[PDB]
Amino acid sequence: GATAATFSLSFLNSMQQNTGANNIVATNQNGYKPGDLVSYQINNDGTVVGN
Amino acid sequence: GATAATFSLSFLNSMQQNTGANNIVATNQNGYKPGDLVSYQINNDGTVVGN
Amino acid sequence: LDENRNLVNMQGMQLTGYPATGTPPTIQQGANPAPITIPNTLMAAKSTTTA
Repeated sequence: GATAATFSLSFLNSMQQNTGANNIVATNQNGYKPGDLVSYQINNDGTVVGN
Repeated sequence: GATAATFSLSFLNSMQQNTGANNIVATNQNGYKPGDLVSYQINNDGTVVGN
Repeated sequence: LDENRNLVNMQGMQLTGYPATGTPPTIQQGANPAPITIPNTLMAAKSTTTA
């Protein structure tokens, strides 16, 4: 009974050059699930990131 | 439904001196189906070459 | 090779070299040095012209 989910898929920059068989070479989504604060680190750039 | 290939065939270095029987010894072309990445290496000349 | 797929040492320095440009790809010695990267993309199919 959760709320309806909608998303727009982009298939741009896809080539069909007959490279043998069919296989997915790229997959990504921006809809991250909720997460818990694991830890944080400091990189040389001076920023702070919580993972 | 693809464009036809406009290529030129040259029978360079052809000699007729009764060489045994009729046969071929060389074949050169610049046609190849695309492939996937397998390995990478660097030669002693510094040029990076992938296979 | 890092996640950005660049020739990097253990500290974070980007190796530089002459970029390979042209069709077919070749290394020109008169170009400005550029970082050397190994893309995951496959090369496009080639139309036969010389045999």
